[PDB]
Amino acid sequence: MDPPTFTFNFNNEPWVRGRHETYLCYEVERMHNDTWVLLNQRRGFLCNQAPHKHGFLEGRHAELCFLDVIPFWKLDLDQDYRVTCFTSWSPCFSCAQEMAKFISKNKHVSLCIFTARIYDDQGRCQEGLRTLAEAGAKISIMTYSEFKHCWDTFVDHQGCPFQPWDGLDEHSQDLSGRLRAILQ
Ligand SMILES: [Zn+2]
Repeated sequence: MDPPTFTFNFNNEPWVRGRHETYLCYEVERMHNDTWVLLNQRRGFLCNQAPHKHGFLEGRHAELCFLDVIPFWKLDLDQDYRVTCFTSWSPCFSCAQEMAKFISKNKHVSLCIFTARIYDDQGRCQEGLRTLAEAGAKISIMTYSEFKHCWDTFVDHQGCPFQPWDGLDEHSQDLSGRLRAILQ
């Protein structure tokens, strides 16, 4: 992922101004049946698929595209895995139920979703996040740590260390208060 795209998409300044896409970075770690440790399996990122006459007519949300690729990972079906997602926006109502379905029918997948801004359409989105948590997914807001991790792991930084934008911590704190209230 190029630096301008990351910084533009994962900036946590409340404004819904220009950010019409949803980027999603994921990491997969095998549980390990004996010890306490996790094993690196794979990683990657993706974004939504805008409506297109030569593709998904009704559009393809990043969350749906993410679930589309898991089959291609070919994880041993009788093993436990940790799946972590860093998303620029939180899932819509429809994608939340879809992810909640996945983790409910699998059991061998621990899903942790870290989001930069919360997409709350003020309607059913809040309910969707409660459904995902009910399903056992960890839903949390990205802080300095998650932003830096993604920068170091998923960005072509070309050696440049991560440089936090002003207010990152502030917006991160506020969003955390809103999410905690949404859930409970
Ligand atoms: Zn969606």
